[PDB]
Amino acid sequence: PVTQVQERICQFFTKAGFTVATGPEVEDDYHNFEALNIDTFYFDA
Amino acid sequence: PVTQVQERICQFFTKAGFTVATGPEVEDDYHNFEALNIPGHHPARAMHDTFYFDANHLLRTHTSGVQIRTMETSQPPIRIVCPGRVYRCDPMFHQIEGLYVAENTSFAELKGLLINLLNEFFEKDLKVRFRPSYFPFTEPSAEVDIMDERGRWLEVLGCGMVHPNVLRAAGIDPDKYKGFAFGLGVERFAMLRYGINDLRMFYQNDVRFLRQFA
Amino acid sequence: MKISENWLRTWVNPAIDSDTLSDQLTMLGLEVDELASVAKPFTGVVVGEVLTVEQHPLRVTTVNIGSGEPLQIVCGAPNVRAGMKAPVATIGAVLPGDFVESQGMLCGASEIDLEDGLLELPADAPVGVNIREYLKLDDNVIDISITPNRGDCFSIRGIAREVAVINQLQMNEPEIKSVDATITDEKKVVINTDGAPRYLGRVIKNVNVKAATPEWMEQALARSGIRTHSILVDVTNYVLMELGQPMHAFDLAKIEGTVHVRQAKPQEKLQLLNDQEVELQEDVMVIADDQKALAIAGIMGGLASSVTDDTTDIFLESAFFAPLAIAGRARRFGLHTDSSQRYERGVDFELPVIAMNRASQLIQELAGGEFGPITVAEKSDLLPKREAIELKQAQVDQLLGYKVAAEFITDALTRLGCEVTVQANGEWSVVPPSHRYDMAIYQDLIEEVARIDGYDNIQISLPSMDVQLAKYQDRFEIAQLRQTVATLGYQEAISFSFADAKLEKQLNPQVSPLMLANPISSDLAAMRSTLLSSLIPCVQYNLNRQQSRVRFFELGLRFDYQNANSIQDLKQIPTLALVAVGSREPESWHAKPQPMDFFDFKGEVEEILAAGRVKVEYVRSERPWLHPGQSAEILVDGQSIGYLGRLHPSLENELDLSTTWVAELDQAAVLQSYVSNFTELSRFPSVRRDIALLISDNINVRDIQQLIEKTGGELLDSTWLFDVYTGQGVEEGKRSLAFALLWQHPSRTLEDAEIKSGMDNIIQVLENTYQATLRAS
Amino acid sequence: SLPSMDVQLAKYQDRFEIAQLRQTVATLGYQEAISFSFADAKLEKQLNPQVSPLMLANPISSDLAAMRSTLLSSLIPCVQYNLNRQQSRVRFFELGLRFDYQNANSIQDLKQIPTLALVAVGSREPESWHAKPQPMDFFDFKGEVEEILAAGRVKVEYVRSERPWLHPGQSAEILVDGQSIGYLGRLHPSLENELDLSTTWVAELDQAAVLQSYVSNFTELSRFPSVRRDIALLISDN
Ligand SMILES: C1=C(CCNCc2ccccc2)CCCC1
Ligand SMILES: [Mg+2]
Repeated sequence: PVTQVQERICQFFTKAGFTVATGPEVEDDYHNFEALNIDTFYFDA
Repeated sequence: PVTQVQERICQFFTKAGFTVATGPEVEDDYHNFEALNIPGHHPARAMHDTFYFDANHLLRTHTSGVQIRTMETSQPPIRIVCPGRVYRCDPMFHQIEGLYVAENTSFAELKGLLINLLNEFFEKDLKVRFRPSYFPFTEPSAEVDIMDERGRWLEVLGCGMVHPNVLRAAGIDPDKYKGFAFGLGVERFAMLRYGINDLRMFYQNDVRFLRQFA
Repeated sequence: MKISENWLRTWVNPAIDSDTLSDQLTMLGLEVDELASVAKPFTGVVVGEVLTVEQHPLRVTTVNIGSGEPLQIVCGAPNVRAGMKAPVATIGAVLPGDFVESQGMLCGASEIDLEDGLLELPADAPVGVNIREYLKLDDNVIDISITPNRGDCFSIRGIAREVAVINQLQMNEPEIKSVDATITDEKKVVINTDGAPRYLGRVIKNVNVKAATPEWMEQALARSGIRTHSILVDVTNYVLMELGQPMHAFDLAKIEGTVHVRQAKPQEKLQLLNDQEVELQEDVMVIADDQKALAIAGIMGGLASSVTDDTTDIFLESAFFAPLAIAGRARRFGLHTDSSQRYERGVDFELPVIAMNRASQLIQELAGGEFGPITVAEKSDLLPKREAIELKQAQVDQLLGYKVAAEFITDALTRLGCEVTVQANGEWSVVPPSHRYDMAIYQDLIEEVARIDGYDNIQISLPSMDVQLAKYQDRFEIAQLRQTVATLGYQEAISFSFADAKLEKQLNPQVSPLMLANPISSDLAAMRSTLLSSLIPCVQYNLNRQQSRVRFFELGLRFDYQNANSIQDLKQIPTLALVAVGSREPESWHAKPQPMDFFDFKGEVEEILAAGRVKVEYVRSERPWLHPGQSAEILVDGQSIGYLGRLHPSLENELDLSTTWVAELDQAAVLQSYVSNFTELSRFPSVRRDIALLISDNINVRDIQQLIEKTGGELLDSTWLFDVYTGQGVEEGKRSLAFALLWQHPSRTLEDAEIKSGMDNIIQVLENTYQATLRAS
Repeated sequence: SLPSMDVQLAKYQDRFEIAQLRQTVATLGYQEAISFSFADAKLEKQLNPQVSPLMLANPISSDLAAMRSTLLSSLIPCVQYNLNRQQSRVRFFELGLRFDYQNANSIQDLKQIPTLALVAVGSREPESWHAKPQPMDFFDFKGEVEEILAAGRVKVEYVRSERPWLHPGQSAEILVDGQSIGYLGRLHPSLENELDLSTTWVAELDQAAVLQSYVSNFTELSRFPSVRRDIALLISDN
């Protein structure tokens, strides 16, 4: 179900010039917090 | 392969604002001629190479009826591409005809959109040539070539800026709205893309030929 | 249109190569389809003068090529020799299909790519000069392709104006000298119609109709595709190709009374110059007198008024005919003449007087006669209006997307023959010339600017739009249907929308096929009432090429014309078809190849319907092209959306096919929109129960299932048949069915009292409804 | 108001789209599952006893503490969820990020590979009157994996896999140009009994290998009939 909802929300934008962008789910502190003017599953520091 | 090339050309416009439109293949005379700034007995008729049944009912020579009905019911902005099979006495082939009508467009925007359409379809850095030609529904009208084969110029699509009478006949003010259009034969693109030389194989449907595109 | 390049360069010589000259025309909207020399290249050969012959019937002769000793050539040419000036190959091998010791052959009229064998030259025999230079064989023939909007470019005068504008030259228009009137025996011309607002007629007496044909006029017409006939028709054909105004000469001794240009009488008879007799209508213009009719106005003359070898007096016509009064009339009688096509696209209406002077001066030079005054029948204010066209510099900027210099805009329009006056400041008033029939609105003028300035100078830009999320409802997409059917093992076919009427009647003998009025062949004449009429030939195509297994699917249109009283009652509905011949799976080591049964094919169609959330019910189909026992009609809400089943074995054998499986479905029902609603799931286990039936053979399993699910109640979750037995212990006419019954309660565990109460209720209903014996495992 | 932008046709090469992959796997009878990216470290050790999984620093529970090195460590609990609720036949597929962390000296050496998982227990097709329900064999499962690969124009050679959680005699390694892109085969029967799973069929495939681009090239077709010949070899089974 969330896949169908996901593909419905995205098709509104993909058909209108937007493009889908994916990436890794294990992130660093810069791309997830520091670059955004700033209970989280962490691994190291 | 014809449907694959058809989907490849449409997806460029589909995910860029255009909506795919379709319509009937057996048309009448107004939506196929009189609404395209053709007075009637004009030399742009050629009743020989157009399949017909009565005198006001014929097979499509181009997917113009869908673009006509879209302009008569809907109001600009209009951004559609019209694929589908058409017929002529030579006999069945597909061609995609786009239509764009907004508050303002120009010949400069038509040339750019067509150039990166040809560049991104064939996935090459093509040398394109714009020649002037005539179509009753466009002014200025053009025909685009690409340097295919060995330095040869091969026609791939015709285009032009929608004639004011075509917009005015459908209920669109030609002073408040501008528009362009184009039309490319799908079998032309499919042969240049896949290296096919006899388009009779497209409809003989030899399973060995179809399997080559799998 | 074909024109000799040398003839064109007498009007304007841009001092560039012949390749660039055609590329200029092609880039100006006049695409050159071919530029080749008049004759193919060969080695330097010279037309020689024969000196003597030596009899011996072949024939040995001596030819003088104007160099040294006369050569000895033996040939069997039966033409006039021994003193003739004929072509002859000195030595070599250069002919397109060819190559006193015999040294060469007296060259023939043919085999030179431009053509009695061994035609001698007329006179003026050159001594040693190459024949390609004497006959101008190295000239080029440019094959122009003119669109119907450039009616002026159908002549040398029209092409030369284009080459002169792109090269910024001025045309060398040959100064025409008028012929003064010596006699006064003119005719009367009356215009009864409005399609001829300018008619010019001149009478010329005592003309030599049987002798002239100069070499320069013969080649100029031949290289344009026009052969020679008489002399007056050659003169009128030359002035047609030179200036663009067609003309025709009549036999004055066969015109009785006043010359009338009128509309033809209803079914008025007339025999044309091609010996063809046509009955006209009140729609086609005609050139008539006070009794009969002489010629179809501007298309073709009549056989009566034609200038024959017994003609002495001649009446020359040079009129302008309106294009809207000629278009279509020529094709109506199966005619496509040089005069008809030029009149349809538009002839310069200021040319009759100019073309009259040209043909007259040409006639007086090549023939004799007393020229009378030119009778001018002109209805002004009916001529083509060339009103001024407003044109702003802001219009060309917005319509082209880039800015062209105002100097170029005024200059480009002026060279094309426009009277542009700079009104006020920055705005123009452009008056189109008399020969241009494609200038009316300001869009026509801006295209002229882009034509002359250059289509390669169109700057690149992109259109802008507002990104707005369009409406979209969840549905079975067409791209997702192709993927599902392809996973089931079917290849996409695209068959013609028209098929053979014989196969269309073989499938359904009570069909009312929509047939073409001009079919391309007998097998492509009727629009397909079913996709099978066009897919079966493709299936047979592969079978005739060693293909045991072929599985097709097509997403096209069928044309339902049954019970239709008119053509607008036609229903063009999009359908999905399936055709399968051979084994279900390709040949492998798992099983010997065997064709599908009804349940192999039903399992595939069920999944296609299941892929689109389509709930269906199956009933027996009545299609004539189907096996009556193994055919199914697919019903949604009681109405049929398609069918599936085996092809009729008699029809299956008439087409030389194996076990074929066909199916068709309406795309509107398969590619449907859907919405799913969440229902709660129970936390409590289910209870499985079995039911074994012994029921009559003619009771459908679905009817039993929906009766069990009905009398079962809310507690019954699902039912599904899991076994069918028809072997030992079953009386012939019955069968053993085994149903599985899944019981579920939403909020608690099911008690054994409820289930047995439900099972006893179900077995009691099935025992009384169908007279069946049951069990409860 | 509404934002404005230029109509620019973006670069696109013909490929096997993710949506067309779902439609194929769903046509083959698999339901899309979405399980947690972290699973139990003990089940991760049962599948591969030589695994070094990436462990969370503050997991909410012990069964959600190890980033899945394979999608089986999270799909198997979902299969056991249904099997324990009177479900004889459950078929799953997921897309599908696994976390390769073995032979890594630092967390920056972690590999996050989007994969396509397949888990099937029970009969191939649902219970009907055509035959008694029986679970699939290796070639039923390979016939489904071969079609998913063929749907992306992927040319593949098969070789025996040596993964610990697999039946060594009925498990393939899927190689393209010599390098592996995944596996297919049944679970090791010992693991089936430890997990109470009857007979399961598992497979994993890199999405980059399945959702690959392709290009078709036309070749001429002979116009004269072919010849069919048969050869019957008696060769050793090895
Ligand atoms: C255009 C059309 C005509 C249909 N054909 C498209 C085409 C356009 C230009 C050149 C070649 C082909 C429908 C109404 C609006 C303007
Ligand atoms: Mg024009």
